[PDB]
Amino acid sequence: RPPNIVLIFADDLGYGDLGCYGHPSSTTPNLDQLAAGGLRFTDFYVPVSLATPSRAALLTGRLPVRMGMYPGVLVPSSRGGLPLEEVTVAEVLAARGYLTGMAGKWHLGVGPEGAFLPPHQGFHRFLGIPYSHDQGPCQNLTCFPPATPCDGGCDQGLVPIPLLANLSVEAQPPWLPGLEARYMAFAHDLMADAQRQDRPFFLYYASHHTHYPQFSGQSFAERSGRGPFGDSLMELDAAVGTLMTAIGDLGLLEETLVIFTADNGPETMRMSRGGCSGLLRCGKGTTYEGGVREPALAFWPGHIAPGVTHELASSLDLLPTLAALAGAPLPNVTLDGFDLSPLLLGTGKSPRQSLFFYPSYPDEVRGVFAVRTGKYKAHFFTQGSAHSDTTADPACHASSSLTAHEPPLLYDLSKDPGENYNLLGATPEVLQALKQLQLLKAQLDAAVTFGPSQVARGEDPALQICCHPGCTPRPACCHCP
Amino acid sequence: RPPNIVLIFADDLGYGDLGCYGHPSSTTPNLDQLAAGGLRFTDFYVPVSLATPSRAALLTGRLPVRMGMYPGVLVPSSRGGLPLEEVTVAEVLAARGYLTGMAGKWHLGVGPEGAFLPPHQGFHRFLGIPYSHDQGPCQNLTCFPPATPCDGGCDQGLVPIPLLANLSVEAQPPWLPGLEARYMAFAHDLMADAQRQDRPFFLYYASHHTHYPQFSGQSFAERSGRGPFGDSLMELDAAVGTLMTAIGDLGLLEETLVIFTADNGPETMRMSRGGCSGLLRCGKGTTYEGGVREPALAFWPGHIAPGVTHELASSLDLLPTLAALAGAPLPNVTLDGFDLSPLLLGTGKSPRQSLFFYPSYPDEVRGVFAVRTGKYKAHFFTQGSAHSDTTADPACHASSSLTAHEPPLLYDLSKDPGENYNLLGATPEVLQALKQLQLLKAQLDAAVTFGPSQVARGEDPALQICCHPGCTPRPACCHCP
Ligand SMILES: *[C@H]1O[C@H](CO)[C@@H](O[C@H]2O[C@H](CO)[C@@H](O)[C@H](O)[C@H]2NC(C)=O)[C@H](O)[C@H]1NC(C)=O
Ligand SMILES: *[C@H]1O[C@H](CO)[C@@H](O[C@H]2O[C@H](CO)[C@@H](O)[C@H](O)[C@H]2NC(C)=O)[C@H](O)[C@H]1NC(C)=O
Ligand SMILES: O=[N+]([O-])c1ccc(O)c(OS(=O)(=O)O)c1
Ligand SMILES: O=[N+]([O-])c1ccc(O)c(OS(=O)(=O)O)c1
Ligand SMILES: [Mg+2]
Ligand SMILES: [Mg+2]
Repeated sequence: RPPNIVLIFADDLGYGDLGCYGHPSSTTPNLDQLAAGGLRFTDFYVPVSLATPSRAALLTGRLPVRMGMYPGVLVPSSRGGLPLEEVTVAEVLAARGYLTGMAGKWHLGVGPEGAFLPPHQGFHRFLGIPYSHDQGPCQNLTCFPPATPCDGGCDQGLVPIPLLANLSVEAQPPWLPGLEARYMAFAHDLMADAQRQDRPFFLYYASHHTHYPQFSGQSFAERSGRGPFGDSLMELDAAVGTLMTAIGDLGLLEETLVIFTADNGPETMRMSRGGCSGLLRCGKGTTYEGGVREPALAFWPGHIAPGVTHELASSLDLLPTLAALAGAPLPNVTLDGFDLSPLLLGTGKSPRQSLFFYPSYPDEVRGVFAVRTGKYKAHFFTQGSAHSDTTADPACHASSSLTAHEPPLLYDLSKDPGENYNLLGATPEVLQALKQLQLLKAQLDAAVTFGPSQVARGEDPALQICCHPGCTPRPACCHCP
Repeated sequence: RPPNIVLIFADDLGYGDLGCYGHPSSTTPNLDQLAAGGLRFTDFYVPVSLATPSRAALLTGRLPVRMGMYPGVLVPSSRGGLPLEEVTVAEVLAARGYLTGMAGKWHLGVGPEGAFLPPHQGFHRFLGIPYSHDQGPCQNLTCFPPATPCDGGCDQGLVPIPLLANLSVEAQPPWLPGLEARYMAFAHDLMADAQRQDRPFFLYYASHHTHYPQFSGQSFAERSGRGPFGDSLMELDAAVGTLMTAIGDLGLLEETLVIFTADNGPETMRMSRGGCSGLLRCGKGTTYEGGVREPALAFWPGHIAPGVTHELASSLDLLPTLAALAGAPLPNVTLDGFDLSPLLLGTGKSPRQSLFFYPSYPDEVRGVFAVRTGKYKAHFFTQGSAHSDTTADPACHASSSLTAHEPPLLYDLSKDPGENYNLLGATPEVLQALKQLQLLKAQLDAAVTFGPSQVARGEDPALQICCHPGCTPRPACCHCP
């Protein structure tokens, strides 16, 4: 009975990048087709605009400060990881009998002997890279075949990026023009195996598109008419078209819920090789709408009727909604999301009225940076980020430093989604929205205690995955293409 | 045989305002439905981002400097107007037997005894206001029923806005909450009368939405969830839904070509009561993409198949395309547009490769400000405008004065439609695009001679339309509600 679930999570992709979200040149026909027969959200959100914290929140339904996933993101030498006691969505569904799989980016920790890798967090199967694909040297990697090298080099002084099958290194580094196809093959097998055993499957496809450095297989190199960023988005979109074909071919259309979102807004510091937040302001690394408001699509023919909703939804609501849909029980922990099955099924409204946004570097003295309630969003603190530099808006740059606002900056996102016109720069609707927003911020700051930072437990170069264990010299001996 | 034609032209509406162009809160379901069964253009343009010059170019297929429609816009006391010797599209179709009508904004001149009004330029029927609805006092007008007054007062010291039936004043001023409906009634009658006489009709519906001051009838007041700007856009959209119903009811679906565009980009100086250029830069009054790149839809079931094109098209191409479609002959004048029927019918590509943009205040020493060819756009001069003030981009403000660029600022609009990354800030594709762009600018500047300015022929307060001719005191005695 429980539907099969496929969760596609893109990387560094903005609200204005899909064709269906208005981009003038992107090529995304499969995603456009899913929107046209599915529910397109205009107001869906992640609570923190960086990969690690966002990935933690999506898999646990909890604000990332609760389990220490701050500040910044994890790196290959990190000792820390998402604690093994947090219950992931994967555990929740596995315990109700789903065959569960993950392909692609994890970024939730590696640890001493791979203790934090996915196999330990509820996934039966895993094929991917344990952190972003740019966290290792890439000046010699090919990003576009036959031999266009990746641009800029990526991180130096580290082992090459490992492609892992469960806990074993399959390739180091992998060939980027074919990674995707490896991931579609793995998915195809997970589906079939599950059909075979009469069991519901759960696929978590964390794609590398459209994170720097851009890359694609040869059918897309130079065919999107938006350069490398388009080519990489176009391959992502073709991958979605492949999952939907596989779902067709096994007669699983009406029994599969397919969700598409992305972890955080665009990295505009990659300029024309990064994504686009459309009308929204700034991008990745900030708490402006461009960093935390993502594209989101839900498709389940015969269950979700085609349309557009404006209701509030978050990545935080994913665990509890999917649990409900699977008749799986909720962990016995404080959860920060809700079940949105009534909104999906068209029988109710979203129960979500408020959203809370933390910065990349949060702290317990300042607490939440911004809050949305209804149509009103207040910013109590503002800051730009080097991930959102290079555009003409000075508030997005790294040089717009941390600034306190009291009274907060207050926007009406139904008329001013661009966040340009501070409404306190008076009215009774406004004044009542102000008092609610301040009381929600002070209630959340007083009730959440920050879990001890995983990121500050430090780095140890010995934790890098090495294809040729014990080899020498480290790290360049670690490699098995 | 010739199809019936309905040209809907909106006012001050941006590229990111329709739901189908990505806006998160606008409500435009009829327009979204026309896009879903029609051709949606991602790269359609007007050559000048102000009402008068844009309206002239659309009706004549000629760059507005050729017939003197600069600088700025005409005002109620203007002696000048679009010369009576220019051939409009309306003349062209009337001569092939179309019954032709216009409802709404004209802004192409009034003149001594209404010499420039529409009845003299090929329209058989006319119901509307001869210039924008804000060109007269509005501190006492109702914008939203039952008694919400228009905001800010509009222009002072002038006669109230006249609603005209051909050359006679029907109301002065008209009641804004019902103007629209008057215009749908007139349209409905034009259609029916033409069906009756077995003749093809041509309707030019120049709506007042979404120009300041915003207004709507009671079914839309406060129902769009985007405030007054949404309410006004929502009424516009409901009007489109009414024309399409009338077309249904007379069995004229497959025989009517329906086109939707807008004259110029958004007036962001009205802030949350003005429109949104989406990812594009700046708006009304500039030569950035946000001022000149508009939404555009073409719908003709059984002739135009549903889709999205990225080909180049301009408002300038409208006369010659519609002539071709009607088997009407072209005037014997130099035209600056082309026939895009092959692109509409799906048998050819657009023949347009280049676009030329003039500023609101052009001059023969500086010539064209920007040129697009292929995917490359060069700006030879840049300037902000008080119509595009109040956003965070400093290049859009009135204080960014006229600046020459040599080498020009050069953008790749397929990867950088936001116009952020100057490519000369080297490569052979770039260098060849540069040499083409400079040669196109110098060829057009050398070949176009500016027609003598109509706007500088001056003003005469005696040219104001007065409901009670000879009354006194002028202008406040002029009024007949
Ligand atoms: C590593 O781990 C999983 C689980 O052990 C491997 O398991 C699957 O492999 C085969 C099917 O592909 C079968 O031998 C097993 O039944 C199957 N196990 C389960 C629980 O499904 C898997 O191949 C490896 N991970 C992947 C796909 O890389
Ligand atoms: C004013 O001018 C036109 C043309 O004279 C008027 O003409 C139309 O009015 C009636 C139908 O609505 C008929 O009496 C005429 O046949 C018809 N003329 C043509 C050529 O169609 C019209 O009513 C006035 N304009 C409008 C609609 O306001
Ligand atoms: O924030 N960072 O320091 C950072 C570093 C490397 C990434 O590759 C990255 O992108 S992220 O992993 O998607 O957040 C972010
Ligand atoms: O540019 N102007 O000076 C101007 C004046 C009044 C308008 O109402 C206006 O808007 S316009 O008529 O759409 O261009 C523009
Ligand atoms: Mg990311
Ligand atoms: Mg206008």
